[PDB]
Amino acid sequence: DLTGYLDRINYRGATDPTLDVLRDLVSAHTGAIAFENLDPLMGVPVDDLSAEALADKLVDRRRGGYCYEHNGLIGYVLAELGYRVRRLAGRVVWLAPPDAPTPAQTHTVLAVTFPGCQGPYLVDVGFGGMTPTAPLRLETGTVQQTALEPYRLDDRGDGLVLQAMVRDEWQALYEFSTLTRPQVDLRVGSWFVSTHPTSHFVTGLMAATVADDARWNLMGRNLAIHRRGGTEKILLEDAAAVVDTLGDRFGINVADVGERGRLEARIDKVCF
Repeated sequence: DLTGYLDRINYRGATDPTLDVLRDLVSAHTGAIAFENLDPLMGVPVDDLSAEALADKLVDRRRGGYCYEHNGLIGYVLAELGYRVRRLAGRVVWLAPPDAPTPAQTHTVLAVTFPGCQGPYLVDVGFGGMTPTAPLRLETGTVQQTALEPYRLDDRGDGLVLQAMVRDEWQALYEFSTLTRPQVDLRVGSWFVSTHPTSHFVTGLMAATVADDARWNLMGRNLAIHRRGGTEKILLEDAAAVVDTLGDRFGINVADVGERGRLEARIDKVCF
């Protein structure tokens, strides 16, 4: 399904398994396919992580997705290109203090290698609003400036913790083990996050995309545009404007979700 995907992320673009191509794929992907949880919000589970089902939705149907869908899809792409891809699981610690309760293992990221690589790279195009938009060296200590925030991995345990400087503060994003996880364990986690009544992807709306050189982040009716020298915040007026924004700014094929009236009613109930 490769050409369809390359067209959808508008990549144009050498295709060898190199570090340059990996950077360009990650920028293109993050620039093109939104993060969104319209499926779980509308009571539709994310239960099929195969290459076909994720391409059908994120490519053919011009929908976005969440972590399992994003890193699912890009993982299959990269493998097809001649990268070696290992799927990893993580726990989200965003904004949480050190004494927070242990979060579920609800995130998935990739450890990626390729011919002539200098060591493994972390690829994560699925952590919505703060997803790194470059592959990162899978090494600790190093401060890694991207097109947006700088990132840094730290040894914690047992595993690693990804941090970024968000506005003016170093923020831990998620902790993860470098142990490969079976596809079945990912499906268990995706089931949880897409169906559990306490899941943040069940109880509210979340969408995120990147431009030059801005993060566009949506939380319910709260739209934030995070640029280099400032953040613009917009309170969307009504469920109708939220859906327009999902289609227009986030590039999501909202018609796929069903009748516009039902999406709106759902967003109004949530959200509103």
